[PDB]
Order: sequence, then structure tokens, then C-alpha cells
Amino acid sequence: GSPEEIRNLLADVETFVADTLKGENLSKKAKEKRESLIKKIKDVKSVYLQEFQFPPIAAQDLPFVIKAGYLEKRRKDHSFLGFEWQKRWCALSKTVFYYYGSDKDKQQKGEFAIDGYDVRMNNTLRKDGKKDCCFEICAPDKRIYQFTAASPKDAEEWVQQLKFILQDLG
Amino acid sequence: PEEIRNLLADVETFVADTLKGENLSKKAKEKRESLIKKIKDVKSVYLQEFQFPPIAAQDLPFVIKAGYLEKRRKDHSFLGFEWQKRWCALSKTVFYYYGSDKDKQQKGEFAIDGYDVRMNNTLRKDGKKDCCFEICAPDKRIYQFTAASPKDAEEWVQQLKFILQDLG
Repeated sequence: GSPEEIRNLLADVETFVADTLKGENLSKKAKEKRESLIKKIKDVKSVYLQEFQFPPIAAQDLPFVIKAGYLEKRRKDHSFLGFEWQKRWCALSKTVFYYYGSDKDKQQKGEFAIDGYDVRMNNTLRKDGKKDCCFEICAPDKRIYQFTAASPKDAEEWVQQLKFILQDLG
Repeated sequence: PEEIRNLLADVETFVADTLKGENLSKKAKEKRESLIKKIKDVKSVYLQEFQFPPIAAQDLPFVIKAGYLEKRRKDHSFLGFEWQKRWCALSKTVFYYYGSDKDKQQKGEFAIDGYDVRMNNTLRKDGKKDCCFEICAPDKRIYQFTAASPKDAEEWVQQLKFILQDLG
């Protein structure tokens, strides 16, 4: 419709209907309907095909780098469409979160100011053994960034550092 | 655009009605409720979207079938737009709808070539539920109708199915 936010919704819808309701004790009518909705959810993904058809600054020149490190990164609204996680060097430079191809790049792939964002651990973003490594950074404009960190601790440290900056600076 | 609101309509119906009073765990309930509020919330994003010669009902040539029906578009039903009384007329392969049998000009119309049609007794919580059907366009737009009795619905379907097939 007006896309990111809608794909954010449908991603939550799919998590719900496909996983949350799995194991639940449902009527026969509700089971049959759940299977339906999953198929419809699947098919609608093709619709967003046609869609896919702050100054630059080097990694090593970022000032006041409060935290930096390699993370896997993925936007929520890409996730719904099945896009792979991307290895990124992430840096929190002052109040602005930056992401690059590696720590030696001369220019960022993207960045965003964290004012107003929320952050949390979220163990449901992945099905494998790395799921304990995951957190998300929620935009106000409904944009959501998902990460996998290199260990459960690595993630917690990111969420703490980011949570500190988000709320102890009012 | 339509195709997405059509999915979201089925979504909202499942989560809010199908799942009502089902034997759900605490987390399933909570998440259900939380999704309901999320589905209502998105509706505001399609607000911006709302911000064939004319012919009179009576000059229409080759009226195969015609009648009062309640019409709604599925993608509109998601946003809350309800059923409206329409005089509907199939003029050859073109489906016309007017506010009354006497109007000077159609509210709209669509040619049905390549459309599908089906009975669908899941669209009303009513004593009118066994008398609805839909016409589905290739672009994924879906026109839902309620007829004045179950027989009347089946008659429109039979009649539509007939044209949509053996004309060829």
C-alpha cells in the first residue's frame, strides 16, 4: 500500500499466524483458516517485486565512537520478503548510528539518528541456534532494524549501551 | 494496493473473528490483541488515497440481467466502508451500477471479460449470509454483493458464469 510499514505489519502477522498459533489448541475451522491465510501471505510477497526492479564520512574518521563492532543487520520490512542478513560494521558516533561494509570503508551504506528509537532483545527473529544474539532498533516513522550479534553477551552490551544513550540524555 | 487491502481484510477477519473465543494460551491471547490494535492503526496510512461514456440506466442496450444489490469493494471493506444499495445491470459484457433504476448516469462500471465469480457465504455475520457473491478482476479488485435471497445470488452467479464462459 505505503510500503515499509505495511511490510512491518505483515511480518508480525506472519509470525503470529504461522508461529504463535502453532501448537495452539484450535477448532478445525480455525486450523483450516490458518493454513489458508499462510498461503495467501506467501503469495502476496510477489507483489512488492516492482519495487525492487547526513554527509558521507569514512569509517575511521567517525568522531566520538561510543561503540563499534560487526553485527548482522536486516530491516524488518526486508525480512518479510526473505532477504538475507548482511554483515555490517556498525558504529555509534555520538547519537548517530552508522553502518558500513567493513571498518575500512570510506563511506557508509546508511545511518540513522537514534533519538526517539526504542531498542530490545528479541529472541524470535531467527529460527537457528544464534537466536539469543538478537535485538532490534525501532524508528518512530515505523522503520525497524534487526541485528544478530556475535554472542548473547555482545547483544546485551549493544542493547545496554543503546538504552543508556536513549534515555539517559533525555 | 487493493491486493494488499484484500489480504489485510482476510487477516483482520481471522485474527479478530475466527480466533474469537478459541482456546488460546496467554501469549497467544496477548499477541492477538496486540495485532488487532496494529491492524486498526495501519488503516490511517491509506487516508491520503481518499483526500465508458455516461449512459442512463434506461438507455442501456442488451440488458441480460438487472436488479437491486448491495455492493461493496473488498479493499474498501477493510477500511470500513460499508455496503450500499445499487441498481446493477449487465449490459452485454459490462457490469454497470447506479444509485437507482431511474438515474441518468452510472456511479461506475467494469467490463467482466476475464473476471471470475463465486458464491461466498463467509462475508456477512447476518441472516443475509447465504446470499452473497463476488466478482474478481484480473488486477485483483474484488466486488462483493449481497442479493435479496439465496436464490437471487445463485442466479446472478449462474448468469455471470454463463457469460464469462460461453461466449469464449
